[PDB]
Formats: sequence, structure tokens, C-alpha cells
Amino acid sequence: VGYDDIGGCRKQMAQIREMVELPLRHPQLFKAIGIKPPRGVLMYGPPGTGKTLMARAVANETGAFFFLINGPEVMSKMAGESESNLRKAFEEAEKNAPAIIFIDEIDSIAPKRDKTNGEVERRVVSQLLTLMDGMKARSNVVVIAATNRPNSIDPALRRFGRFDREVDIGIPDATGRLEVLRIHTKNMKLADDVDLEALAAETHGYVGADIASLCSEAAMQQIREKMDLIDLDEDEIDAEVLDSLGVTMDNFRFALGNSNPSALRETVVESVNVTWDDVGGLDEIKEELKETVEYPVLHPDQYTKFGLSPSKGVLFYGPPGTGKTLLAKAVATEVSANFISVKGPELLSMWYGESESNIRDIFDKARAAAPTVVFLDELDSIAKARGGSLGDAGGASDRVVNQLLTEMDGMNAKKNVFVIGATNRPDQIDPAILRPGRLDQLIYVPLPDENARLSILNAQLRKTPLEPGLELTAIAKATQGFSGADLLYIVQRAAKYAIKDSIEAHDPVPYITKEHFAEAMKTAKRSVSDAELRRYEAYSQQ
Amino acid sequence: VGYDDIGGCRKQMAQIREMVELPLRHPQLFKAIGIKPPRGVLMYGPPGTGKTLMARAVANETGAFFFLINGPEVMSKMAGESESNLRKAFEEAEKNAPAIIFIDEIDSIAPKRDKTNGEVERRVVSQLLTLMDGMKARSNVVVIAATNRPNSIDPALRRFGRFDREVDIGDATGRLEVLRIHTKNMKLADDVDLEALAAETHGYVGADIASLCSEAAMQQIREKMDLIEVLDSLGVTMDNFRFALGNSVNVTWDDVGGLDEIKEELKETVEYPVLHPDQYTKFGLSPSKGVLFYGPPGTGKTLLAKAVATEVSANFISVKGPELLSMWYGESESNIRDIFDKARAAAPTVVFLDELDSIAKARGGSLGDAGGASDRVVNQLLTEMDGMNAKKNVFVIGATNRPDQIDPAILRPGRLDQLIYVPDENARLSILNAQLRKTPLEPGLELTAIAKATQGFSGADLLYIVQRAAKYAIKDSIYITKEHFAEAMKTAKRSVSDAELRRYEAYSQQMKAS
Amino acid sequence: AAAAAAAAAAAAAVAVAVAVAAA
Ligand SMILES: Nc1ncnc2c1ncn2[C@@H]1O[C@H](COP(=O)(O)OP(=O)(O)O)[C@@H](O)[C@H]1O
Ligand SMILES: Nc1ncnc2c1ncn2[C@@H]1O[C@H](COP(=O)(O)OP(=O)(O)O)[C@@H](O)[C@H]1O
Ligand SMILES: [Mg+2]
Ligand SMILES: [Mg+2]
Repeated sequence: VGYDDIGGCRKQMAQIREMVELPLRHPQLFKAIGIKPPRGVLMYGPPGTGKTLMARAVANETGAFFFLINGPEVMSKMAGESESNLRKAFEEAEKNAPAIIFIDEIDSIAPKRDKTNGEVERRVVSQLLTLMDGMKARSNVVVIAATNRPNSIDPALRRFGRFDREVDIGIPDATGRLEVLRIHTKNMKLADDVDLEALAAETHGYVGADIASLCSEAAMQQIREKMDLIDLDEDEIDAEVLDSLGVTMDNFRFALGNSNPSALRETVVESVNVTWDDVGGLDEIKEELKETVEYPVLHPDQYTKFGLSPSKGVLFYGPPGTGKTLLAKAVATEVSANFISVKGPELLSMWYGESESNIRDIFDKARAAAPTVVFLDELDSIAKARGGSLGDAGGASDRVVNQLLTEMDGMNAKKNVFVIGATNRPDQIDPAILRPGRLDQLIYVPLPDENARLSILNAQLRKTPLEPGLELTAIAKATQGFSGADLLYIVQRAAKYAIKDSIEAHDPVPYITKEHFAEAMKTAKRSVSDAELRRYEAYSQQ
Repeated sequence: VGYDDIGGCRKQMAQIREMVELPLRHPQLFKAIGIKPPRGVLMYGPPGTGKTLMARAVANETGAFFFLINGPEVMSKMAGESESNLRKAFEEAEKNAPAIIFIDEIDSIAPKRDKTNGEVERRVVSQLLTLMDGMKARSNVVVIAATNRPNSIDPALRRFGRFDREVDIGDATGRLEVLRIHTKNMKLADDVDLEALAAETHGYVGADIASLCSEAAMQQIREKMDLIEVLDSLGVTMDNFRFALGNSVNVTWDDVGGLDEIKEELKETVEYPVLHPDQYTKFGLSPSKGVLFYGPPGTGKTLLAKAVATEVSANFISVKGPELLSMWYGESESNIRDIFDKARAAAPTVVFLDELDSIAKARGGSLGDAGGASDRVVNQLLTEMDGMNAKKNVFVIGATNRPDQIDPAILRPGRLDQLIYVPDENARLSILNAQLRKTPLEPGLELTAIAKATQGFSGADLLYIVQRAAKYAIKDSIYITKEHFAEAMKTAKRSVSDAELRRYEAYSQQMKAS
Repeated sequence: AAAAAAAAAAAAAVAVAVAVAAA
């Protein structure tokens, strides 16, 4: 492992290389200017970005002495050995040659004083401080640290002379991810039809080890598609097939469609399968959503050419059972950006100040794996109007909405995050949310009309055997006031009658008959009420 | 143990078997493809599922060294000792030969490093992270984990290189396979049918089946040794297994009287999707899920739900209306989410929500803290019943006595599509016959006369009359005679008034007209 | 001759949390 293994962080790599190499390769410059170089690095960032890999690279390349210290491995049973261990380690490091020290998980042996108990922790922290910067502090020794939670470190350790340059090794961009993919696939034998440039673009939040996992999974799938076809050959491996190995593009696509970024492993959404053809009617809304979603991500050069950021938020409102969550499902299924589904009251908590910690966590997750689609379902619950309630519920339900206000439009770096809202009482959300910059465009999704409802029926029966002489237009012209869910129910009842007939006969009937479908239509429902549809109509008119 | 001692977890067992053994059987393949194999597995599922059994079986089938580490065992109060214990364990595992490390219950020693306050927990977490990944971390040795809640683990631990693979180890055929493999070493009997066992024990994790078989076998000898060639003709029968099960309701399509069309509709709509998944896949459509019952109280809605739940191999989770509300902020919604997560975690399952008038309440607007709580509960219920879910197999069944106070978002098709109305002397005859199934009857009593004098009673009233007759019979003893019915008939209640009947009739007429 | 040694590892503390009531 050398400096070429690590890719995607050329800036940070150079930032570390300068102080690790130039003082040891060309020290004439610093004596000519008469300033000693910085001596201390704190690599931070999300887990797996390549901090330990960068330490390994700088260790294997430089000819200087390298000493490894792990975090919890320094302290021992008896009182006064953690400090003795640190003393011996630093003495050995400085005894012989210019040396590099590397502390894995410095957060495990550098807790913030004034908030931790146990005297041994304080004593070892103080010993580390004295070793790194005290009287006769150091003599040509460099220290490197690696952590995932820099804020949980003693501020006395994050000072010049101890940790002066804190390099941020974070998630790569598209070019960095492309570089990571190309480096990881240098020894694995692939197929000529595999293109790395396209494959890197679909991945958005995959950082380092995530990409490695993708590669490994693809190879495993390729092994399991054809190894099973051939004899196991436990005695020996046939040479002819070994030269036939490779990885095809379909393997990479399959492995990609299963994997998710390691950051968003806890919030993984179940594999629900919907497609744009499965949503009938409301084509203009479909095209508008596609425009507002996939123009920012597929054509960012245009937006910077015009020098403007894109619009982000959308809110569907309308009568229940029309395709709001269905549109959310379709977006989640056939869009490159990551999806984080959240239910309405799912984020609220028993304790004080935890619903806001939950909101903070999910929105930081969204900003880390940008571009991302955050689908807030039933916004009418958490986004209640502030107004006046005079109660602890009012106090807690007012604090939660205020966190949402500052998270969507606050002090953030304009990262790509598209918020989709879905409510059924749009009059009961504070106007501070129904504003451009939070949810700019408010899409009303009425009940389907004759053409739209007919298209819905055609979409619903995509994979249903039907008689050649069936005329769905007639049932569509004799329906009024229905919703897509009601037509779905009609389809379900027709299928159930067909199944009843098939079981009674028991392929006696390889299709749904017009008689079965008429029997199903006999018990029409008309889910939504006309007494209550006027509320939506008045709200839209206003 | 061996691979033959595992049943039901076929696909995940095969996946773990191949991912562990392919490197061991021949590394030339991975050398040729030039990629290193996965070296970590996070098993998660309810306790007693067979996860450690699977790990042990894989370790036994291969030339490995199964080393077990318990969660609470390694954690200690001394400073710098638990980390030393983990380091010693890993050094031992890597020292001898390529081995399998099974660290059980990592959730006890992985508190996410933010919600914890003890420094030893964070220190051991960091030690685990350094051991799994780092400079020369692992050299041909794999680690297996186990937990009930996989969420309460460090994100750094659920990374690639530490726990790159997560396996869900949660049915009828697997349960039957476990029954077959757990009774392989004992000659039970010739007339014992395992279909009833695989259908009746519909809520057994898999480690409880071994206990059930052992208990039945022990009780067979316990009952066959009071008086005592003896070794000949030994083994368990159906009676021993039934007793073991006795040591989750007892109804089968008989305790309900009348309402034949309602019974047939429920039976069809519940059994069709369970018996014939192939037909629906051929037709390419999902089944209906929701049913709502409304009418006067004490009519048998709970009885009907139990009677339609019993014939299938599904579970039964009955929850009362106000039996979930709490004074805290977000506890009711947490309870609802837990209930539905349990319901969909064991498919198939029928959930019986009782007194929807208490939960739904037609949220609208109330302008109060109770109003906000009701709004949040209604929204959570709406999202869970039909939202960003998979709806594998869940049959929500509602039951209320005031459907007018329900919002038109739960009555919507796809959530509670079927609006069934539950409303006679001929029906009362069947009700009395079903109630008096196992009872010593007199030839001289005429149930027709008893039913003729009801004129608007409910099944609760009939059960009360039967209970009074039984009390009189027991008083006389300390068969049922006619004079007990004669004296018990005068003390009728007729708790259901007349105005509510008019309200129900008006609601039914409005629904029919709609 | 024998010798002694001192050791002081840690202790156990108790925290207090705040809850929110929705009436
Ligand atoms: N799939 C299975 N096949 C065979 N036996 C099982 C299975 N699942 C559980 N058992 C039985 O349960 C007992 C203990 O289960 P165990 O695997 O320790 O539970 P857990 O999954 O909580 O570790 C074992 O003796 C085993 O015989
Ligand atoms: N049709 C019926 N046949 C037999 N028993 C009945 C019938 N209807 C009611 N019962 C009896 O009366 C009681 C009704 O209670 P339950 O159904 O839980 O109340 P509700 O009808 O309000 O849901 C049950 O214990 C049941 O045994
Ligand atoms: Mg590392
Ligand atoms: Mg929806």
C-alpha cells in the first residue's frame, strides 16, 4: 500500500505530505525562511473515508521511523501505567530517528475534561498534553491522530503546537468517487463492456469502503451466477473456466441496486417496486416532479452557467387516496438520489429536546448523502400551526416546528436536499413552511377525470390477463367522484370473484371476465364524500 | 451439530455457508478474480431463532475453531481489563488457525458512543473498532455477531470491513422442518400428524419447539411410570403434544351462530390470499386487507374476529381503544408503531383494533392538547395502515359502536374498504345451540320457546341467561332442568335501548344510499 | 521478599433525565 492506493482526497493528501515529506526531504527551505514546519495532524471525517489508509500510506512510503499507538491499548490494570506507557512510547519514538506517531481513535483516550469522571482519564490526558507540548516538548517528532468525533476532544489538545492543522478527510465528489472506483478495480479482471465513468455517476453518497463493498459484492454475484451452473470440483479447480472469469456491467448494476451508503444504513427503506408507468393520469405533475428532481443532479453545469441554485421543496395536498404516497414510492424507486422516508409522528420522543435531535440527525444524514429526497409523510402532524394551545404539548409541538424552519432554510451550505410533503389538511400548517425556500410549489392533486381514471385503470391492469373483447372506457364513463383507490378496490373485487370462480371450477378460466367485473362493480363504494370535497375545492379556489 | 440440524432459514444459511466456505474450500477462485471476500456478518432477529446454532454448525462443518464471546461476560468495572480481554480473545483466535469468532449480544457493548456515559463502554467500542479494522487487523479470520435490535450499534461498526453483511433471521414449512429434525432420535408414534403441530404452534420462534418436544417426551414417561417389555411400544402420542401446548384463543367456526353470509365473506376474504398465493400472482393483484364492523354492542364482533383468525395459521394481536393512550409526548404513537411492527414481523397476522371511536374520533379540529394528541395518533395510524410500507400480510379488523365519529381517511378503500354491518329468532336458535354444545340437556326443554320471547336481545343477554341457568343447576346439585330456564327468563335485562337501533338503521340506510 | 501494589479503577454514577408531558 502506497500513496497511489488512496484517491479522492488529493488536497488533504498533499496537506499531509507537505509536512511529512518536505521537512525530511528538503529542510533547507525552512531554515532559509527560519520558521519551523507545523508538527501535528488530526484527520477527521465520517468512518471509512481513508484516514487509516492515509496513515498506512505515509508509513509505508517514508523512510522515517513509524510507531503505532492504539487508543484503548495504552492503559492497563494498575494505576500509573497509561502514563508510563505513553512515556515509553514517546521516548522510543524520539530515541533514535525522526519519527511519526499515529494514534488511532484519539477520542478514546482524550475525553473532554470537566465532563468525565475517574481520575485515571484526567491523568492520562494531562500526561499526553505534557508529552506533546511542555518544557522541552519535542525534538523532530511528528504526531498524527484519527477520530470520528473531533468535538469530543479536550480543547487543550486542539491548539497549535499539539494539533495545529486539522485536515478534513470527508466524502469525495463525483470525480473522487470515479478515482476510487478506478483504483479499486485495477487488479480485478473485468469485462470490456464495463464503463467506470457512467458507474461512478449513479453513486452519490458512497464513500471509500462503500465503493470497495460495491466492487466485492459485484464480484461475488458474478461468481455465484456461473459457479453454481458448473460442477463444484472440490478436489481441484478447472483451469479452463478460471480464464473465463470477469465482471459484467449487469453484475455492477445488481450490486448497486442492493447496496446503500454506510451512513444511511439505519434508515434503509424497504424494496418497494413502483414505476412511472404504474401511475396513471396526472402526467403533468409527473413531468414537473421529474423536472424539479433530475435537472439539478443530471445537469449541474447548466445551473452554474446561469449562476443560480435550483428549487428544492414540493408539497402534494388533496383528498385522501389519489397517489401522493404513490408518487413518493415511484420517486424512491426510479431516481438516482437517495431516499429517506419518514412518517409523520415517527420522530417525536418522550423526553425534552429529543425530537429536535432526531430532526437534526435525519437532516444531517440527508446533507451528507446529497443529493437526497426527504419524504415527510403527513406533514400535518409535526408541522402544526404555532398559534396558541397553552400546554406542554403546545410548547413541545411549537419547538419541533421551529427546528424544521431553521433546518430547511437556515445557516447551511446550500447542499442538494429536496423535501416532499404530503398532507390532507393543508390549512393546518404554519405559513412559515408554505413559503418559497421551504416548500415553494404547492401541487394540488384532484380526483382523476374520465381520461385520467381510464389511464389509471389501464395502469392497474398492466400485468393482468384480460379478455380481448373488454372495453374499459364504458366503466370509466359511468364513474363519477371516485378516487384511484376506489378503482383499485373494484379491480381487487373483480380478481376475487375470478379466483372464487376458478376455485369452484377446480386453467378453467385464464382471464378476468366481463361478468365477474360487472359483479364486482355492483357494489360500488364512492370513498370520498361530496360534502367534504368542497373543502378542498374552496381551499384551492382561495 | 451439522448443516442437517438446521431448518427453515434455508436461504440465509446457504448464503452464510457459501461466503464462509468458498474461501476455505478453495482460495484459488478468489485469487483468480482478485478480490478479497467479506469478513463479517451481523445476524439480527428475535432471541431463540437459531443464529448461534447456525454459526456453530458452520464452524463444525468447516475446519474452524468456534470461539464464543458473551456480551456481559467480557465487560467489567476494572479500568483497562475488558479491552485486555478482547485483545486476548482476538490474539487467541488468530494464534491457532483460521477460526470463527461469534461475539454474542454486541448491543450491550455498543451503545452508539453518544447515549452512553461510562468511559469503559466507549473504550471497548474503540478497541473493537481497532481490532476489526486497522494496520494488519485481520488475517484469515471471520467474526459473527448477534443482536435483537440492530439499530443500537455504532455506525462505525456497521461499516464495510467490520460488519459488511447484515442477515435477517426471523414460517410453516420451516417450523415443520424443525419439528421433523427435533423428533428424529425418538420413535413417537404411528398416528401423530405434524400438520396440526405446524399449524397450531404458529407463534413459536424455533428454540421453543425443542422445549415442547422435550416436555412432551418427559410427560409421556411421567404419565407412564405411576404403575410400572416396558421399553417396547414407547413414545409420545397426540395427547402428550396437546398437553405440552396447553402448558391464542379456542374457537373454530362453531361458537358463532347465524350471520352465514358474513361468515362466508370473511372466510373467503381471509383464506383465499393465504391458501392460493399462486393464483393471485397469476392474476397479478394483491388482496383486500381491512374490514370494519359496526352495530350495537355485545353482538359478537370479537367472537367473529377470533373465529376468522383461528382457522388460518396467523397470529392474533387484540388491542383495546383507550388501552394505548398515554399522558406523555409520543408514547401512544410509539405503542402503535410497535404494535404494527410486531404484526408485520410475523406474517400472516390479523390485528383486531377495538373501539375505533376512541382512536380515530374524526380528528377535524378541537383546539386543545387532547386535540393535538388525537391528531398525531390518527396520522400515525393512517401512515401505518397504508403508507411507505410493504404490506406483506396484515389484516386490520376494526370494531366500533359509533362509526359516525370516524374520519373519512381510515374508512377509505385500501385501509378499511369493507364496511360490514352486524345486526333474529332463527339466529338466536343457532346462538343457543352453539353456546350449549357440551352441556347435559333435558329432552323436555324447547329452545324455540325461549328464543320466541327474546324480541331484541343480544348474544350477551343469551350468555347471561345461560350463566344464570348454570348457576341454578349448580345450586341444585350442591342435567339442566326446565324450571331453571323458567325462573331465569323473567330476570331479563335487554341492555340495548331503541334509539341507538334507530341510529344504526339510519347509518346503514345512508351507507346503502351512498 | 513480597511487595504490595495499589489499584483504583473506576466507580458508578447516577444521572437524572427530564420528560415532557402531553397532558
Ligand atoms: N432452526 C433451528 N434448527 C434446529 N434447532 C433450532 C433452530 N432454532 C433453534 N433451535 C434450537 O434452539 C436451541 C437454542 O437456540 P439458540 O440458537 O441458542 O437461540 P439463539 O438464536 O437465541 O441463540 C438449540 O438447542 C436448538 O436445538
Ligand atoms: N352470535 C353469537 N353467537 C354466540 N355467542 C355470542 C354471539 N354474539 C355474542 N356472543 C357472546 O356474547 C359476548 C359478546 O362479547 P363481544 O363480542 O366481545 O362484545 P361486542 O359484540 O361488543 O364486540 C361474547 O362473550 C360471546 O360469547
Ligand atoms: Mg481506521
Ligand atoms: Mg398515502
